[PDB]
Amino acid sequence: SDTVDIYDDRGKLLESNVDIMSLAPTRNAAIQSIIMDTKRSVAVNLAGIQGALASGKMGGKGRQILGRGLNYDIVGNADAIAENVKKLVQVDEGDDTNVIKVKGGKSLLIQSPKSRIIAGADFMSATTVGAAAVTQTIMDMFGTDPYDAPIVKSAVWGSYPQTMDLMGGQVQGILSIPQNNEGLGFSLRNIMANHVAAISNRNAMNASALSSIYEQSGIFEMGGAVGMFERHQLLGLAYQGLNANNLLYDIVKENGKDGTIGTVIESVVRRAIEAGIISVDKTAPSGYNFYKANDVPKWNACAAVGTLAATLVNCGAGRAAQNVSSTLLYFNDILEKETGLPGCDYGKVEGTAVGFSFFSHSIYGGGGPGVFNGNHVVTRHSRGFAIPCVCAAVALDAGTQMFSIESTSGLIGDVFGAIPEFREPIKAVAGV
Amino acid sequence: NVIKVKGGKSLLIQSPKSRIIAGADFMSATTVGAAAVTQTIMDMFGTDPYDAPIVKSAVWGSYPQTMDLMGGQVQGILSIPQNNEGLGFSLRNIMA
Amino acid sequence: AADIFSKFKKDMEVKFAQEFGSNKQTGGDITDKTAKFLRLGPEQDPRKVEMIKAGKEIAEKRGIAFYNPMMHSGAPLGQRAITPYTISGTDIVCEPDDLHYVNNAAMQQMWDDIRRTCIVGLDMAHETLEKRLGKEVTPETINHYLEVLNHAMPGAAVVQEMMVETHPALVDDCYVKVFTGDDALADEIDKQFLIDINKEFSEEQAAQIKASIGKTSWQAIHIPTIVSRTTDGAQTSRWAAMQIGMSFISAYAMCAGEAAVADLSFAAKHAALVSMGEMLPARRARGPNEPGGLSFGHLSDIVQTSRVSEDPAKIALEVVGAGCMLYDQIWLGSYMSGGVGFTQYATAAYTDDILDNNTYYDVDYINDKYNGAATVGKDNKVKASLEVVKDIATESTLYGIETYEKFPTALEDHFGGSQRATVLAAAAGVACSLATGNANAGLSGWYLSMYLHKEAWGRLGFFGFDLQDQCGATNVLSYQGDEGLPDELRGPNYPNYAMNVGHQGGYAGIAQAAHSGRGDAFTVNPLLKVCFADDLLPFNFAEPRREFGRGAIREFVPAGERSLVIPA
Amino acid sequence: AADIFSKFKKDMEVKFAQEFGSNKQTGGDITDKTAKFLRLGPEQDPRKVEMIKAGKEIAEKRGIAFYNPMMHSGAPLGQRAITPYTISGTDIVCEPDDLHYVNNAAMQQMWDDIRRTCIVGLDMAHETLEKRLGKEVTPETINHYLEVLNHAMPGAAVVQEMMVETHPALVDDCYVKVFTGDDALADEIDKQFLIDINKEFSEEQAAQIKASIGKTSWQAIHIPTIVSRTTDGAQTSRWAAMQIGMSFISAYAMCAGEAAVADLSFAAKHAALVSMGEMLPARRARGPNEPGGLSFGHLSDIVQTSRVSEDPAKIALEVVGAGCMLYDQIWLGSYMSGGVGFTQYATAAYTDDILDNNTYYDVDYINDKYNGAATVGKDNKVKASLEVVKDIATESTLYGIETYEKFPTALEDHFGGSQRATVLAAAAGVACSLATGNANAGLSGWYLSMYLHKEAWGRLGFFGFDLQDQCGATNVLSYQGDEGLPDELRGPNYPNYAMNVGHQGGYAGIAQAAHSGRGDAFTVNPLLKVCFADDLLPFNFAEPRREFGRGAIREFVPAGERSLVIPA
Amino acid sequence: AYERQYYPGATSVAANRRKHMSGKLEKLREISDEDLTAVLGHRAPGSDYPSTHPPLAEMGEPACSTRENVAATPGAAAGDRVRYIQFADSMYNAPATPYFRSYFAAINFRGVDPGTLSGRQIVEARERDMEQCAKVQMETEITDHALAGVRGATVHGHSVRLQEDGVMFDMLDRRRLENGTIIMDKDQVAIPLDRKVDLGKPMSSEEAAKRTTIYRVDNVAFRDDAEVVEWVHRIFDQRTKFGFQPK
Ligand code: F43
Ligand SMILES: C[C@@H](OP(=O)(O)O)[C@H](NC(=O)CCCCCCS)C(=O)O
Ligand SMILES: O=S(=O)(O)CCS
Ligand SMILES: O=S(=O)(O)CCS
Repeated sequence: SDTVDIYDDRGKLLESNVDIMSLAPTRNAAIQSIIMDTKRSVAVNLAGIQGALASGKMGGKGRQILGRGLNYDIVGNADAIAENVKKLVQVDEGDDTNVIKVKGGKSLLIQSPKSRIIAGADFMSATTVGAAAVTQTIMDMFGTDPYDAPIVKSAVWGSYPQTMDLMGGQVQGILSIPQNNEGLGFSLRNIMANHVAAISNRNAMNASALSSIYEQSGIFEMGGAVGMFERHQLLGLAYQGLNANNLLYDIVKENGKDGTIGTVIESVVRRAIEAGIISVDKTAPSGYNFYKANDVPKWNACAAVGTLAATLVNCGAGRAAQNVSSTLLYFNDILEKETGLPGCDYGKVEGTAVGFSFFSHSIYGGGGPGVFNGNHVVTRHSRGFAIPCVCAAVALDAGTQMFSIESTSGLIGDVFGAIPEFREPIKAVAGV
Repeated sequence: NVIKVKGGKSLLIQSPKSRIIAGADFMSATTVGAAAVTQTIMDMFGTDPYDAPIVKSAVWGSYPQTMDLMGGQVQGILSIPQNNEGLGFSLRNIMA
Repeated sequence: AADIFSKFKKDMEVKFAQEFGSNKQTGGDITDKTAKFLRLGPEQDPRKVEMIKAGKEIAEKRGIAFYNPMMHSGAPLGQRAITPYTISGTDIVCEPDDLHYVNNAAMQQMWDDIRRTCIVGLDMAHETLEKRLGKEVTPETINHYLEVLNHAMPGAAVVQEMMVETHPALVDDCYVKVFTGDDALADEIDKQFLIDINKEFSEEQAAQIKASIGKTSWQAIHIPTIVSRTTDGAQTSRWAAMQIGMSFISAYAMCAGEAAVADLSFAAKHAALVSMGEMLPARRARGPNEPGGLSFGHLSDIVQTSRVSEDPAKIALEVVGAGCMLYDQIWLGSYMSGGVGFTQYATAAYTDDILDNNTYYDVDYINDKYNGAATVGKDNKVKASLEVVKDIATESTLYGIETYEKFPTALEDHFGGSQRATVLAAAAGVACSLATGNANAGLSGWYLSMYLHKEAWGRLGFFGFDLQDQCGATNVLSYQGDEGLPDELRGPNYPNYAMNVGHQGGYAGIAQAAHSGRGDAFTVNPLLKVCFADDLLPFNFAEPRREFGRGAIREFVPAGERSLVIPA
Repeated sequence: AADIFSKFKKDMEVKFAQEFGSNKQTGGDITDKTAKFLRLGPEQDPRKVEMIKAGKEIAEKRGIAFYNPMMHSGAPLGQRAITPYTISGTDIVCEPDDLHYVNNAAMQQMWDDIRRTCIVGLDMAHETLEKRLGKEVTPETINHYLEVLNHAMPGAAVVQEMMVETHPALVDDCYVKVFTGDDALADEIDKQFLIDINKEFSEEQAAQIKASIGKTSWQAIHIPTIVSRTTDGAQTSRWAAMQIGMSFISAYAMCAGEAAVADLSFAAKHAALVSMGEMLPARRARGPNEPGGLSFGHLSDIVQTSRVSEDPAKIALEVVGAGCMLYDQIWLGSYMSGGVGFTQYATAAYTDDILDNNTYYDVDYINDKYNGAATVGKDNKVKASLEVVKDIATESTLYGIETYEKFPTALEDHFGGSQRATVLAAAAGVACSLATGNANAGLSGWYLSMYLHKEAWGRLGFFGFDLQDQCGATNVLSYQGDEGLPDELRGPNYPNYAMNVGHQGGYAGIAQAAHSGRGDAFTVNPLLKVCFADDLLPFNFAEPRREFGRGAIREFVPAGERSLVIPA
Repeated sequence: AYERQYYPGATSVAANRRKHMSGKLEKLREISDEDLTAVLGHRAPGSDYPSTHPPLAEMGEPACSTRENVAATPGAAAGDRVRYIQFADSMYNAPATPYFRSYFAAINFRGVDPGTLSGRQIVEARERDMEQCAKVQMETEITDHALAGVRGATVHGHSVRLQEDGVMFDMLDRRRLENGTIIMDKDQVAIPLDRKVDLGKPMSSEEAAKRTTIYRVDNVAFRDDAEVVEWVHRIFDQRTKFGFQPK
């Protein structure tokens, strides 16, 4: 019996006395709905297909097949295409298939019925059936000669199956392909930070909330929340992810005007002492107080909140995404030096942040904060407590990045940002 | 559903449907199953923390150095998702 | 066509009717159905004698058994005649063993030249400097950057104190050039760094290339062969990115390690990278820039014959030769298997002018029946149909089969059914591609050839030769997810094609043929076409077949040797 | 220990207090905190002068810019003194540049010898012959099989007519030997094929190996270096399997291609195959037998020092040296990045006897405080605990830090914090492993060293050095799925370890140390330990550090060169 | 109300570390705004700050609680480029050590992106914000300009033996001792300045030893600060235990 009150992104009470166990991906209907919708949905770029058909530019960077041009008005027929795609994507008449025209006909949202996910081993049916539906629809609508069928197919599918993905195709989802998983249970962790920030409409706390839902759904699928580790991860999800007891919001607010990474540490330690979560274990000759954690999972959750609060404060002040890597490192490093207690994830947020800083400031790989995700070799290491900060940091950026949200995730934000549970995940999990 | 089979030489571990519903694929059956067995052995036999790696790898094998539980003691009917040649191929990776 | 038929017959004379080494094949009519088999063993061949002696001495020296032809079951090699191969289109007569990739530096270098190469855009990197640092990028700063880059790329330092570096004498094949669809910028690039699109290509082809890529600028990077050989293909894009990053840091006076540098990294490694090929699935796990990921269009564009010839058949045939070598000898014959391997599965397509004969017969047939459809042009082509494919592929295959039957020497040459199948189907497929300008019409012709072949002789290829060929006709125009694909985008990882010899080089030629018949500048990627339009590379990609011959006669100098640091 | 301390000081004298080339470092006290910096540039170093000359001439010859030290920002390399490195445990004084893997044939050959090697069981194959064909397998048929195999494996024919083959002179490093835990069979094997476990190992170590593997028989296959270089690691098991299959077909008069052959294939490629390392995930996609898949236990077993030395510290230190070279210079420094790379990140752990000094000090400390726990033995070890780790690791790190502080030459030597971190943590980790016989107690000591280091100097390593080190202590005894693992089974793909220099070689030494302290025959795999117990391999795996020195002085002869087919 | 304690230890080194972390640093010298801009090398002295995007007030922002509750810095508000100041600090008792410069920045300045390495420490921030932080680092005891150097590239020196005049080696010779005072006549990437910058007289080795945040066996040994060694031991123990089981 650990309960929290859930507050939204604006610090308003949503629901009181929520058992944290009810927030588990394995029990929570809203979280499972977000997961199902993420699994069953893809975006199709109709304008991209039309351009690819006309130019022969399909199948990857630099690719062009000369002399095979097809001039089909895909976008001008977007409504008829959406209708026929739904007929092909749906399994039964009147089921939960949803095909929606987006951006004046430039793209489609194709949501497979949940039956395709229920009957599938993973989530790729959304992509394959979505792509097949579009391919068949174009073939029929524009009366493609059989010897031109390969051109229509690859306008949609790109270089698949020569490539393992639809490289240079026109179908995208929030997830990747299963073969890109580093580990077992990592599919829901392979979600680009820019995607989450795009979907959140650049709302920092809703971005970290949605990211937390994905990350912890991953940790649960990884078998990293079994036994005592379930309470451990759920306290983190509740407090860091879902603004439990308004702790996240309040710490950010009281540090918002003049605060730093350093002042957030004062807020975190003061509140942890007030709550009785930590107390002085021993005082050294210098007067330095070594603390002890009376509830270790709860202390971890305090540190998780502080890590995100420091991100919102430090990235917020700079309106700069890049500050997140140092924030995660130094909030936890300085917290340990302030208290004698381990930082969030017992070093693993700090550790993740060390490599994350390096790989967002060096020649060797990585990139800006937005390219990272829970399946990324650089940022996988912490158990869900780092990437939510990265998503919030990206949401707060005012325009310093080359690989911005629009650059990498324009289609995703436009196609998926209108889904209520996705844009307002705290409210969704709370039950409004 | 967890059933003892072969006079205790092996177990069937069936995760609740909720783990599959809340998951992107099917590996939660393996990871949760292995985690449950690992935790159970750690507790039942009072393993010292400095011997925990040995108990863990008795179950998980070379994971996560290897992508699979190579030399572990957990198997299912399916493989791991990364062994898929194509998209939608997971249920096709079942040896005859 | 007459001239190629004469080359074919000449090759049969050289191979079978005048003795090679001491094989005592001193006469005979190349149309004779009978022969005498002298049971001379491997000693009839001077290369085999050299190998026997080497194996004997090395076994004695190292103290464990080694090469010994008497370990062959029943009898040693060469109980019939061991006879040479002439590289098609040339007078280079080769020792058969000299065409094994292990024994041929030209073949190994061709792969190394592809493996160690990647293409990285400049525009995004320049946009990064502009936006984040407020830098002004000019031809002057670019030329300075390029000189810094050509110091750094081989493995040398530009920022830190107390660095060790690669020895220049070991990495002299490493360099970076640039090309750009921006003519105004091209005019300002120091010519030592420039691949000049307007100079290297005809005006029509240069126009197609520049129209395709727009006003964008690209780096053609070739990392050291010695590094490529020590490591793998997935090394290449990483190596390129590291030294691109260092050179931007140095040339533009950035902080040596700031946030903006990470954007350059992502650009170089991912967002502006064009690899030769992509990664492969778990059962044949490999990273980028390995032969399995190399699409048929990409190989067609690496091969430079399209740029220097106006003969659409010649252009397709060189791509077939390069492809059969790479895909069958090195890729399927080593990477995916190994041992003795698949030398002659491949040589069947690029030696003794047999494939060339069938192909040029087809060109004349097409031109005479379809108003010159096999001559270069975009508007003189026949509409792709089952009708046209059936006509061309049937005529092609019947002629090729009858040629094997009228010349018993040709049949004994291509002694394996797989070899004959590759030749007949490559000719029929290239022919259908040339006539239609549709690469998948070419694929249809390939598969129909196989079906006719099978019923003609009551045999086809080896045990599993026609897995893809029986799946073939039906998957040509399928639009199902893992079935449909234009041939230009197909490659060794296209599911049906993933295993078997005698095909992949043919499909590459079929892809090229659809575009060479039209006079197209490229088959699928202009960036690769321009990248390899560069004579500084040790392998001459304009004439791959002749290069294999240069290798066979030990006149090819490879890169990456370690002589400098080895004792004498 | 006193002898090693004297060696360390001699190294500092050679490096800093007597001239190297023309660096004019003609005198000095190695404890002096100050120095004069002469701003001589690269010309002070004779190897650098050689490189400059080559760079200039090659640039002139090839017509595009090349190596040019003046392209370095601000000033050319060597504004302070360029000074040599002495290979630890030896008197081999090296040019710094000669320790870059590109310039060092010994380093390249060590990787090739690992990459081109796999182990394949014989028992399954023999059971297949017995069950499916009713064949009787005897010592006679096995010895005949092995002679056939050693003809076939380098790339030569045993069944078909008209085969081309690899030239024996190009593939002389290729061979197959066998070993077996069945003493009765070992007595019957032709000694030219045998790796004798009873001969090569001490009686205790041989007993451990034979008890581990039982009465099973294995093939140690080493495919041609020239093939490994042309292709990749994933080539190796395929190459071995092809020629094993051919040799079984020939030696046992099977049908050359029947259903039973397919069982031999699956046995050789999968069921009875032991690879050096397994495949890697998509972002760093590579097949088997690449450095990233090579577990720390497997490297510890490839290195042969455990077999020939009774000094547990020496055994661990040789593994550290081999690992730092392979994992940092070739793997992380090339495969995973490239360019100038990470030579000195690695050399810090195998030159100038600084790591050795810290380690041997620890051994004396442990023996003194813990009743000789660091001496070889299974029952004299201290129970692994936080208390013992804190004691040994803190003492180790404090001594190492004080040595860097008392000898400013040592600090300037290991000028990068990462280098010092690798040395201090390796010593502390190796010490904890030696004392406890628990490799993960060794890991705990490694991470505690890093933590003490950081607070001592207000700095640690490079920007992202301690990603794994801050995740470190907490993941040592974690049993969470992607966190828990004995160090013996950890490797470069263990998630925390997947990126960064300065660690992987240390972890290999820590794995080895836990078992060398016990006198164990192997660290994790007896099959690899026996496989590399073979002096025929070009690289001496018993003395890896010294081998790097032999490479530096250009006295190492590698395999795989192509001079035979290269023109004059 | 919680009073921060910052860092354990009871030596001069620990006391100096708390001074750096808390930002309680003695001002020792002056640098003009234009000279600071000159040594940083991102724009001409006295010129307007370049921008990477329009001012926040011009383009507007998403309305969420964080942007409303967290005040943008002057540099963020202006849309400044993110630029930097980077230091190398000698291990021979330079007042500063890399991690403690980073703690200084993280604790005392808003909207900063500090990075710690062995041979270089960097603060990235919106240019005008960065200059505020830079000024304090240049003027106060956290920097001795003989034992440290502002270096945006080619940083080698922190671990190299000192020159006999007590100045840390610089490959690119950006700053040196001239007439008993430290002169910097190139910017931090070694481009020559129009006007040399007087960075004041260096600390004596004695004063540096008193002001330093680094431990050394021949000044204040790390081994002798029992509280800090115990702190490490407690962090190590707890991290190890909780990784096994967080209880
Ligand atoms: C440009 C970067 C940013 C980045 O992502 N990587 C660099 C540079 C890169 C380049 C430098 C080559 C060149 O000069 O052109 C290479 C060789 C990687 C490559 N591309 O081949 C490298 N680092 Ni670095 N790099 C190294 C080091 C270091 C140490 C050097 C500290 C000192 O006081 O000298 C510092 C990090 C730290 O402070 O801990 C460092 C930083 C940096 N490292 C800073 C430049 C710092 C500067 O301006 O001088 N390296 C080392 O500490 C030792 C190993 C050494 C590597 C070469 C080798 O192993 O032989 C090299 C490894
Ligand atoms: C992070 C990742 O890079 P990307 O972000 O995917 O571009 C990875 N690089 C590395 O980990 C390089 C490590 C070796 C060079 C740095 C050593 S400290 C790789 O290329 O797969
Ligand atoms: O005989 S098989 O068809 O199995 C192999 C052909 S090389
Ligand atoms: O300076 S960085 O730590 O990013 C690279 C060290 S080689």
